[PDB]
Amino acid sequence: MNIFEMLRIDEGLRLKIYKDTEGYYTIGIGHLLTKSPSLNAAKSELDKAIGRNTNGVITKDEAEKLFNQDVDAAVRGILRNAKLKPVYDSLDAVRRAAAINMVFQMGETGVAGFTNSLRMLQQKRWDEAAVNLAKSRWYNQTPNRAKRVITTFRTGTWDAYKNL
Ligand SMILES: Fc1cc(F)c(F)c(F)c1F
Ligand SMILES: [Cl-]
Repeated sequence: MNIFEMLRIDEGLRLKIYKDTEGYYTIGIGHLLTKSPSLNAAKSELDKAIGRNTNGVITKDEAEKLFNQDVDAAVRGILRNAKLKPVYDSLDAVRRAAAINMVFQMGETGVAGFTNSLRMLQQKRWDEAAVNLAKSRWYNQTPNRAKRVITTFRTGTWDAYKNL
């Protein structure tokens, strides 16, 4: 298991434009295209992302290309953020994956309200951190995925992704 396999489980793979859990146009392995309700706006973003006139469908290779870029972008986002970097630096590699997972799903602005969770994670108060993380819109809207991510933070193991 690793961040790539982990996110592949959580996001799936779809080669045609679809709507994510929030109703937003998305493609590939959870690549958000736009928050606009316009499908044309979404296709435009797709073309711009891929570098060709696609009209809504990409190849697996193209999906994986965007996926690698997105994982990269999440890591870079964490490292450039003064609040996130120290917590991330403090974690072992498994829990780092859990962190990247969160940022991939909700962005830096989504993780902004997680100050107290972040403090607990840096203190390595795993059970307390896990409880705090579940007290969120994130957990309530996507409980099964949040549960997996939280278990990863709680245990520092890949147990929640085994048999998946
Ligand atoms: F973005 C992040 C989200 C988390 F839940 C973290 F623990 C973290 F270190 C981090 F950088
Ligand atoms: Cl389409």
